[PDB]
Amino acid sequence: FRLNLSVTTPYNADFDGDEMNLHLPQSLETRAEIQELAMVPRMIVTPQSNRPVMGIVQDTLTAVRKFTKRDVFLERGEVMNLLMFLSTWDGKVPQPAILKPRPLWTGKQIFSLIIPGHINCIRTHSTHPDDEDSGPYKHISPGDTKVVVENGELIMGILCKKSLGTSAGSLVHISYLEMGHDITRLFYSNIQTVINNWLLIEGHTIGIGDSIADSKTYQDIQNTIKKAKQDVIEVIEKAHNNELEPTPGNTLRQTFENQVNRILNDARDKTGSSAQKSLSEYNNFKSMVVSGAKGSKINISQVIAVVGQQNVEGKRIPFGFKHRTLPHFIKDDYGPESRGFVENSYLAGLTPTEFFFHAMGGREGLIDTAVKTAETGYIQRRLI
Amino acid sequence: MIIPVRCFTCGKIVGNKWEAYLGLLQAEYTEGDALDALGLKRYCCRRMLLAHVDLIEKLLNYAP
Amino acid sequence: DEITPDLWQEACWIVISSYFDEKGLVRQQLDSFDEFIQMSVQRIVEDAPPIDLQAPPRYLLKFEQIYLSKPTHWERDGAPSPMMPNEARLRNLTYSAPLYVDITKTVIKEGEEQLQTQHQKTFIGKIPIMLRSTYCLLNGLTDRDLCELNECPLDPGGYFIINGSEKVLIAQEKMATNTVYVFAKKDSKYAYTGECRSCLENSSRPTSTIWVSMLARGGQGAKKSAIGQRIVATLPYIKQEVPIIIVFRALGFVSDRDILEHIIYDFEDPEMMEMVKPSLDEAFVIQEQNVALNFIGSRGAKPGVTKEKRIKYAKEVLQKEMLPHVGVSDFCETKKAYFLGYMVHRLLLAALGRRELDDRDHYGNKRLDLAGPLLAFLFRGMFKNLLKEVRIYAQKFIDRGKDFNLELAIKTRIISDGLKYSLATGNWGDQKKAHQARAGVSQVLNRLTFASTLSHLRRLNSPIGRDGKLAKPRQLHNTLWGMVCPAETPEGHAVGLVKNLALMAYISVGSQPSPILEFLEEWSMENLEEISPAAIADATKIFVNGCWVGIHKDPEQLMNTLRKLRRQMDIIVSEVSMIRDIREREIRIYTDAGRICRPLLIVEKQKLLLKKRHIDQLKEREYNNYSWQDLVASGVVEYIDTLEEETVMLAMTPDDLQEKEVAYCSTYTHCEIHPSMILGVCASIIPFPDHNQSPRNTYQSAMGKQAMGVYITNFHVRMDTLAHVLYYPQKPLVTTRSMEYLRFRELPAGINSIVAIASYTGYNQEDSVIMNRSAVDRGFFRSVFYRSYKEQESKKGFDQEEVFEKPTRETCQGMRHAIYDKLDDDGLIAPGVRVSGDDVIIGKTVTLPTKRDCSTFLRTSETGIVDQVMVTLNQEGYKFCKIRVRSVRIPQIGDKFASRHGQKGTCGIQYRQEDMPFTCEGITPDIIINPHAIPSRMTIGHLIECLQGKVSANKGEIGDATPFNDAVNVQKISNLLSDYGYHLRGNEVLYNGFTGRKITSQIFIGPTYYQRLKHMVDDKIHSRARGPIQILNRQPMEGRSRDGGLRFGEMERDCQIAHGAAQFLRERLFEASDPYQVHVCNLCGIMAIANTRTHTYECRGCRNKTQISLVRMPYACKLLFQELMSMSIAPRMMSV
Amino acid sequence: GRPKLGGLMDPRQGVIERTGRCQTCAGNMTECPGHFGHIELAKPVFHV
Amino acid sequence: DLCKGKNICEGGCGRYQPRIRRSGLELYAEWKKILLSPERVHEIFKRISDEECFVLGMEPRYARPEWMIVTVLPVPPLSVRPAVVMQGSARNQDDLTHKLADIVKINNQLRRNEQNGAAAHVIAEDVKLLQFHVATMVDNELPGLPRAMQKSGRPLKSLKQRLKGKEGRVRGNLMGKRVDFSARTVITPDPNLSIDQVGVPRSIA
Amino acid sequence: VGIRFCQECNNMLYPKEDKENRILLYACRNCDYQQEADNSCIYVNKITHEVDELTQIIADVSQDPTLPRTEDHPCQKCGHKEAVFFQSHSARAEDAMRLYYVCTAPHCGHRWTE
Amino acid sequence: LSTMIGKGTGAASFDEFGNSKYQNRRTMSSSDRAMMNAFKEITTMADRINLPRNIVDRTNNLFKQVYEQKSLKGRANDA
Ligand SMILES: [Mg+2]
Ligand SMILES: [Zn+2]
Ligand SMILES: [Zn+2]
Ligand SMILES: [Zn+2]
Ligand SMILES: [Zn+2]
Ligand SMILES: [Zn+2]
Repeated sequence: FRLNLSVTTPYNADFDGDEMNLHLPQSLETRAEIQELAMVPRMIVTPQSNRPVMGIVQDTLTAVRKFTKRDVFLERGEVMNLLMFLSTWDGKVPQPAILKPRPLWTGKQIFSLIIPGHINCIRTHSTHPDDEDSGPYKHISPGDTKVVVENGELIMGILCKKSLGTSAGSLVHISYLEMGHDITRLFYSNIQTVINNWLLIEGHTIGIGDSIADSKTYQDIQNTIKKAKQDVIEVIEKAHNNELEPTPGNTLRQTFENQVNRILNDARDKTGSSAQKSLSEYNNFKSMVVSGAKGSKINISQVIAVVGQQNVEGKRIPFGFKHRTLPHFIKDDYGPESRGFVENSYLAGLTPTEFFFHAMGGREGLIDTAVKTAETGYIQRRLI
Repeated sequence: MIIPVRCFTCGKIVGNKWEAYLGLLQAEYTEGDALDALGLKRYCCRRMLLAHVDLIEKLLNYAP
Repeated sequence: DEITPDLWQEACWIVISSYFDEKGLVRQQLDSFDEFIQMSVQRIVEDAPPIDLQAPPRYLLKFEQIYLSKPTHWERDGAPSPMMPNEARLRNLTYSAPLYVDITKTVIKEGEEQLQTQHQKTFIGKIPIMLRSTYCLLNGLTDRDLCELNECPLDPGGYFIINGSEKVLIAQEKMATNTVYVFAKKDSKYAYTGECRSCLENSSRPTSTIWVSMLARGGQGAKKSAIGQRIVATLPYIKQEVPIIIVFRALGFVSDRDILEHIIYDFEDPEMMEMVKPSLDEAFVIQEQNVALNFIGSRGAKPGVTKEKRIKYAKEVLQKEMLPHVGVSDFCETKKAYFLGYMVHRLLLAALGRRELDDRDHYGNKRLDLAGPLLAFLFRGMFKNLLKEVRIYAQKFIDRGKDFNLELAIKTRIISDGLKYSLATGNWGDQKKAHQARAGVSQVLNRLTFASTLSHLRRLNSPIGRDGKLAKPRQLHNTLWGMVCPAETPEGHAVGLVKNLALMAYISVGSQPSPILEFLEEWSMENLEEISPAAIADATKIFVNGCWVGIHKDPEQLMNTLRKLRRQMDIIVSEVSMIRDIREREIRIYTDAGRICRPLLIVEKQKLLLKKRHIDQLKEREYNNYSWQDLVASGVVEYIDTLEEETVMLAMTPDDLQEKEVAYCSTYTHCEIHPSMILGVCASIIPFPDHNQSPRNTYQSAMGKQAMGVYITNFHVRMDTLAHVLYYPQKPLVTTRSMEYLRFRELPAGINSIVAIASYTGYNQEDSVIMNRSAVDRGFFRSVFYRSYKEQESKKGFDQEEVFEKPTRETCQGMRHAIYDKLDDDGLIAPGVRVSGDDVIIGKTVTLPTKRDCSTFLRTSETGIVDQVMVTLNQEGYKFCKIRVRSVRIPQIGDKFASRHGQKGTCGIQYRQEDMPFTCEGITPDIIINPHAIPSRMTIGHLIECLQGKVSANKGEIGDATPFNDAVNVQKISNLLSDYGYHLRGNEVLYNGFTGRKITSQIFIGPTYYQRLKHMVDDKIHSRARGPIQILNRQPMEGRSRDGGLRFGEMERDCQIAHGAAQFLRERLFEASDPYQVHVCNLCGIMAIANTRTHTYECRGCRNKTQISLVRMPYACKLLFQELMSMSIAPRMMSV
Repeated sequence: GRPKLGGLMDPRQGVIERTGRCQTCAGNMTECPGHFGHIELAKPVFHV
Repeated sequence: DLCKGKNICEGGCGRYQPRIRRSGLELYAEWKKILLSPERVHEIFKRISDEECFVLGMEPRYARPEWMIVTVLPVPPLSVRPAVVMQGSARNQDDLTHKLADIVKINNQLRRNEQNGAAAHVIAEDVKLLQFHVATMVDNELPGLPRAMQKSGRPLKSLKQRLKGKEGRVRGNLMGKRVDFSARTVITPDPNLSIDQVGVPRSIA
Repeated sequence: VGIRFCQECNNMLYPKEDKENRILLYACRNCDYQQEADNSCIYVNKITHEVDELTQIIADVSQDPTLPRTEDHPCQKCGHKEAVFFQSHSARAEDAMRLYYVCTAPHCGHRWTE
Repeated sequence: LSTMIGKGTGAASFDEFGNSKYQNRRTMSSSDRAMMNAFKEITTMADRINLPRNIVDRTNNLFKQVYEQKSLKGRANDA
């Protein structure tokens, strides 16, 4: 069974072996019911959260972000290829944004043809700075992070999950509220076909090069971790010397864990941000995160900076042995390494203790997934 | 099982190079040198012989 | 001299190589079975009481010695012959060895004359034999000899062949016996509960559990609150809890000082004394041993008619049913008082907070029941039955005054069928008592992959039921390090419950504690019966297998002596655990089976006892006789169980942790041989597994079990129900050190693929894959699907029989629209004949009481060629035919493919070579995966393997992806790649195949090992359009193989209600499933009798036939109303 | 070897065999809805 | 709730009302203590007036208290308990058919004992078995009672077991069921289809 | 606070007063034996129960290889530099992070808290 | 065809003094009971000399005919 990529989200479907069922209505009366009530275009906006249930995902979302960048220019031949994949195209080639020295169409120009009707939408790109709205360039965005669709044309802004995903106020949401299901149906198909074929030119990959960082970034990450180790050691000395005053409402043990977890959480955040800054505009990890197609800033930090603290039942790795987590540690070892803080990134690789503690943390997610499927299923049935 | 006739990637013939490859290794050649001696320059073809497992030799041990 | 860090990596893998050269990978299976045959079977026969007959002449029978011959098969003519395992598989025989016993028969005739006759080697049944065990025919056969027998030398054995089915006993995980465990139940009425599961030595009559519990303080009262919490004991065979002090009185300790001396070893401690005061007051009424015994007897299993019977019964329970492991004799009351006091003492420490509560998830507190202990448990029951019927048979003859024939008294079916049935079905115990029988112990061995086969032989089953849900048993406990793979575990209901042994983990087979006890007595250990209770406080208790043997005043010297003996293998065998709890002043020694242990390098004075001389001797492992066992004899490596690991200070590596550095630990006792040994068989094939997110490692361990390859070298001789063989398996370009011991090179399950991580045409999105059509045209991931059909013709009944023949449409009653032309005259299709769906491969006709058709129809989807047609006699002597159909599976759209990092995906499209993107060299990727699969999954090991694979292919060297290896870094791999004229990060400039234009972004491309998974779309595609219906519900059948319909369940129904599609909902649930019509009486809503032929409708009960209404309802609704009517309910359908 | 009246497979109750007919209603396996027999208990019993 | 407080009959025959106690399938009336036979309960219920039955929340025309006592046992049609053919022409009877054999045998044995005038204790033991077989014909999961096995250790599936649960008659065959004209196979991407299109194999079509 | 058993039948002795003498006495239930009471305190209940953990520590813990050893806390008795430190890890304390030191010198099981 | 009562679980299953009130009773016919015992004897003999199950099945059929024909009713079933 072959499916459009957009309907994968409403179905919660993937293509790693998922099987879907087909039911063929056997009469006109039931055939008309499905046609007039249950067709995918009529299902675009869900009443659960008064927003679209399917959007632009994976390649098209990652590519449309690249496509709508300010500096994307298309030659005459490239543009004519894309218009072949625009079913709603009127057949009129728009005047290029640049006429001399060479005729060049921008990506926004071609996307404007995809946008149906004359809808008007205002969105912000994921990387839109907060202080730009208060600055002197509110309506002329230096970063192209302000999305304005006016009269059905994308006049500025980079499109991403925020303006094309399954969120209220999305450009896809406006198309449904304004143009209806049939025109919105063509909107989704036209975005995919046009930008999928442009991605054949621009391309998109992910490799080792996107997991590396500058030696300066590695030193900053190493220094941040080294400082975090000393900070946890200092707190341990205070607790050992009875110099730690319990925070009101918490026991001494709870106070110590809060301080240690706060130190290591901040170190993970500081190392993560340090890794993110080092990433270039060409970085493919960042490309799929800014577009919202896949991954998050935490994934990037884990791959580059540090995996971080491994937790079991919301606590650091417990003393499964007698007062120690593993036979490789001394007893009463409350340092970050003993209790499951992974100071390495995935690229660097985990040490044997980190690998095992990381396996302990991963097992919790697997147990939850098995539990969540049945625990929530019973709730759904009883509610119905 | 047996040395594929062609390289899977480019279609170069590699099924006439397994015995020669084994002989070169018998002659103290390193695997990289033996592959170079056989003319397998693309790493797709080097993959074919460098990673081949000749199980047909084991199967010939069983009587028909 | 000493191993320098520059040579440690080679040195440590020489050690690991020698371990596997000796032990293999199914050693736990084979060693456990060998112990059961060599020792347990003989012990069970020796332990059996002599059979005494008296009804006058007196007959005695004693079973002296056990003999076992080679696995033998008897032809229908009665000629014995050795049974080869391959013959057992083909002819569906059970691989069993005849069992013989020497029986001595002495008769006393009251004439002062004794006649003694011995029946040497009396046949008493057949024992299934584990393959490649000491008693298997393949034992001691060279690899050349195995091939001559059509046996794969790489086949590890460790499984049984029952009715031709390869059966593997899964290690059953259970809480350790004879050990006192204190647990706290939040909800229960007891604040704390100290249990002990006591079992006899050699695992006699099953374990007897005793609970010592402290009542919770929840109860509010002036008397209850003032006294505190009282301790009660839950003895076996007693309905109600018995106060603890009463049990001590029944043992023979009346005075409070005497009882407290067994519970409290230091009266100077007042806190513990106050804890037992409420218990003393509870039993103040009982002040005599006989009164206490009567009190316990009053609650006995059966009511006591008189006091004398009650006292006798109570003494019986305490003597043997209570703490049997402590003692089962009449003089063991003092020993049981001390142990029972220790249980109370342990409970007090838990209540006082002085000792931490025991952890059920700790594997020190766990035992794994392997084939031996499993088989021994069955054999004890069967042998008792054998003697029970021997007594019953001999009683009848001796009663009549005639002597009895000993051979005719023995029923050989008892042991032969009892052993066979338990292994055949997996229901553990008795067929009659299947209600309490443990299920899933025996499983058909998985032959999907050689790795899957190895994994199934090292599987561990948790005691917790799969249906039950509880996170804690499913969690990855700290104590699984080095013992259980932290990654290999199934996904779903069995997460964390089914486990796999770590690579070097070993399960103790068990040994007698007699040599240890004798040495302890010789050493300065004071016996428990000779000391005064006051001396226990300062001394350390000595426990051997959970039995408190005595006390010692110099624990440090004793432990050093014990450790020295075990390292020298003088009196203590290697698998014996010696644990000293310094804080608790206890030394625990364990010798029983089921303890998980792993070999560790011994460290003395921050120095490995392993030196360069050991490595040099191992390097010449052959022609030198130096092996792994010499390392254990030399005392440089010793086995450590989970309990002993708590007391071990262990160094991950010698190169770093032993060396002088910032002072962290200057007292190291042991060292890992290599940290990569924490992984099991399936996780050991993951390259760079320490660069992946942990769930990805778990997913690959599952996927690797489903990867096609060559599951076994002799697959051609085998006729398995399903078998997948890859045309061109390759060994991975990027391998792990551990893979050398999994025989993965010899039986690979994948191909090295040029993989580009690119967004090409949108056909690889959402975990989908683009495959190169041209590469597939060249045999890339081509595989064979072998399916075997077995049919047996059996004659059973007065005139009913089944035969192989071509059923003529006129002669035979039953018939189908299939094709019967392919069948030969003998009713069997011939090899080399193309067969499609709805084709008959076996022509079977059963005589009608003319003859019905039971012919075997080829699977509808299947379209192959008959490969082999084997005909023989099965175990029952009936003519037996197996037909293998061969179908070649070319990778299609929808076939699953995975890397070794949890990145599975179906093929979304196949492009030809010209359509694929190419490098400047003309290289096109065999596979294109979406970049979006990497970021969220964080399978960085996939990217490193691709980079390392590129270097390996260019350099000509198989890359090393062993997890915790500082010698390999991404920067190092990148620098190597630069030397071959490639971008150091594995990117290449690719050209669009459709246009030839350079792609703006450079594509990460390189060799990656992928594996074709068993799941092929053509085996899953299923369509239903008015098929057959089932008899009970008259609804579409179930299953793809039965042309069943898809279920339109409650969730699908709830969904259509929200849609408001009432008519479509009616179609699915009424029109498309089971449309039915009934006639209902109008006066009463009951279904009326309708005769459409006569057009007469009557309602028997209303005496009316004019007003009957036709009602259209689902057949299942009719069945419901009729079923409700069977319960006297009257569902009356009213049309008004 | 044939169904007997008053037995457990009374032919008046159903046609569960494909090649059969119901005595009560002269219907086949599909046509016949099945018919209820009864057992007259010697002494009354409680309905659980 | 109101009648439980009362302990004397008031009406006529001012008498002490026993405290009814149930031990498994048997009712005991304690005042001393006697075994409350089903026929005794039948006689008591037969004499309850229709108006009194209405007060007890029982419509007399649709449910009389005495009908709750099993006097005549309904025998399900064959279609309710069909024999399944497997491994030759050897019918395997349904669990209900197997249970009906026990009921028919015990009541036949019970009838002969009454006609033969057997001892009262012999008949009482027979009545106990008849109560058990009848009870486990409807519900074989009786709490604290032995299960009815299938001569092989597998408990019989009674009528109650057939209707309850996810795989029961109601949820498994009425609220949801298997349907014709349905297809299942693996799903793969197709960016060249519309969001409202599905690519279908020719074999399914 | 102390516990006594009668010298006659070695059973638990419980407190009792005599009105004639108005002096605390310990009397055995099943024995009729009586004894003069010298403690005068029937029992003491320690809600805080700040029991000195040093008493609970065993000097043998210095032989544990898994306990950390520090040379910066010399033994106060013998002056040995090396000492082994650990936490109480005892329930009912409601708070425990302080270290308890034990001298590693053999025959000197000195224990202290910093 | 018949069903065997299982083992009691709760206190309601057991009589006033231990023994279970619901006990299995033998409804097996004398002819079937004797025939069942003969088949058990036939299998016991066959296992002694390792006869295949097909010969046992033929023997069981032979015994049923002889047992039903009743010409050997005077002879012992084992013979
Ligand atoms: Mg999926
Ligand atoms: Zn090539
Ligand atoms: Zn009616
Ligand atoms: Zn009918
Ligand atoms: Zn006394
Ligand atoms: Zn000191």
